[PDB]
Amino acid sequence: APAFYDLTEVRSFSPLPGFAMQAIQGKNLMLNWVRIEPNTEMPAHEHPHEQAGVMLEGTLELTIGEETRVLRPGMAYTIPGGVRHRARTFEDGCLVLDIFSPPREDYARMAEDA
Amino acid sequence: FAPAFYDLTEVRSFSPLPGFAMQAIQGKNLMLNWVRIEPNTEMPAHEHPHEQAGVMLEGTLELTIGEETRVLRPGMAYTIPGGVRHRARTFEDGCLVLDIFSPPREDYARMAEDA
Ligand code: NI
Repeated sequence: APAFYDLTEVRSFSPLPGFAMQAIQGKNLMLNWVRIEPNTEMPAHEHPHEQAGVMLEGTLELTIGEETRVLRPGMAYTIPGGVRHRARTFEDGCLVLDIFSPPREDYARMAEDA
Repeated sequence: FAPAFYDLTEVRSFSPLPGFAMQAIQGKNLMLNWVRIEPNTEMPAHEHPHEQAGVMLEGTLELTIGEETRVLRPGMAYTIPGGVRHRARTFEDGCLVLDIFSPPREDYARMAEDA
């Protein structure tokens, strides 16, 4: 079903303190607006889902595999399914758009219940 | 594929049609496409088997998906299932929209490679 979204009206959910997420999806795509509070860590994880990210606001230190990059608006990244990554913010926090294919089923349920 | 980081100032631009300037990157299943559209420009009606989503970054875009028409501005987003007909137009300000495809659009991938 084709759809239009206003993100000011998409309810947010928190999988972990310091994170607020607004997730929408089609069949094979999920878009997730992640607002991360200052000085907050996303613990290291992997998943079969391919992921991409687009910086919108603030600063994010991202580790994908062996690499550690500091990311700001104007930057984007791609992560193959199965590749380990973790992240952290500094003083300013960040807003990052995460993209998954296929959608993350756990976030889908949390978005439904938000 | 291999993990990759991109600086948009370094991603080369291509134009599939007058009034459109694009920068595309892709993983395997995902393509991200930054589309700058000139003022008062029409995107002719099309359908594609690829799934599409879009995120407004700057300006204004009137988008028609199947039966519904909406005017989109930053703060808004859209989803288009594979095969669903859509068209769009800009007004005086033009726009910047982030288009997302799964799987990647073959034509855009080739133009990005040649950019
Ligand atoms: Ni992840």
